[PDB]
Amino acid sequence: SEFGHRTLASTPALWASIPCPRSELRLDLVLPSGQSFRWREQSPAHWSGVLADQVWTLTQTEEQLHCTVYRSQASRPTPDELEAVRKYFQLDVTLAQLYHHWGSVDSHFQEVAQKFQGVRLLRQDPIECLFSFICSSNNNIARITGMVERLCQAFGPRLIQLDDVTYHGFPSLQALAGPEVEAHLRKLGLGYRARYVSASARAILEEQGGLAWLQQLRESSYEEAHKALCILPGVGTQVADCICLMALDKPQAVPVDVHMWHIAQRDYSWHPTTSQAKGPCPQTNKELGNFFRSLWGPYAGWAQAVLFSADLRQ
DNA sequence: GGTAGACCTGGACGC
DNA sequence: GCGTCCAGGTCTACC
Ligand SMILES: [Ca+2]
Ligand SMILES: [Ca+2]
Repeated sequence: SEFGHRTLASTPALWASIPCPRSELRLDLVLPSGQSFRWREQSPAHWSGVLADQVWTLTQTEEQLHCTVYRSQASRPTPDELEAVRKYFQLDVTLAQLYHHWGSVDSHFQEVAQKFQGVRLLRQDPIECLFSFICSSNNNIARITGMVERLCQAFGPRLIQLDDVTYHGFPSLQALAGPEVEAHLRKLGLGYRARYVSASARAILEEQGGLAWLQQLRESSYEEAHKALCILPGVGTQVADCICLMALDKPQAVPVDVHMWHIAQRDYSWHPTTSQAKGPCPQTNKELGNFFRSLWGPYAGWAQAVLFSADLRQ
């Protein structure tokens, strides 16, 4: 059937593969784990979302990542298009190599890694990432996903409709900086997060020099970027870290939330040295991050992603 | 320079 | 049925 969301079984001719063993990627451990909030499993084992300003559905077999795009006559994805997918999942970095290293220097990680393979990091767009995580604070993944959806529906470009689901592209700075955006987001249920989105959009545009400012941060240092991001309304060290790690190519940035905070205590018997605070404080959180960085190396952020993901289930 | 509440929302959760 | 607790925290007003 030419309608609704596709499935590998339903329309074989429209799918193309990317060699990728499950040990290098587990869609179900990555897509709904709080990295990106734009993917839904519309059909069992099939994930649909907007990627590179187009709609896709992904599914995998033992050794293959099957992809299908919705753009003209319906046809399988092209090599170039497939490359978009590869870049998005940063498939050039070998998860096996990282897992080996982390596992060799951390027994606990080895134990977790034995049951949660294929958890890698997505390379996300700076804008989409920055605003998605501004919506993530003092909130749960289920709700956050809804908020980002209505945000895109209300201020993003309409892409294509599958069944009764209409996909939108992520809003632009100009749209987010638009008049009365906050009031609207409020009526959309983003709570006090509403003002953050408007204020941060207006600030990057009317004070930091626009989109270029954000993108330039990808070349800047982690210390650099993190400091820069913390300027924006609604962006603290934790949100700043999420953005550095997932969108600004800072693989050593380690987001420290409640999850990573309980993980450090329960799994590593970790306690603040540079402080005596009772809960995650700006100083203790800073210290935990260094701890993890010192324990896992240059890709500590990625190691964190595996544990955060695993903790969402366990 | 460490440190207590105050938020929007809405699934649990225990009562 | 229903107040509490809490989730990928940030912001800010006393110490
Ligand atoms: Ca909390
Ligand atoms: Ca800030």
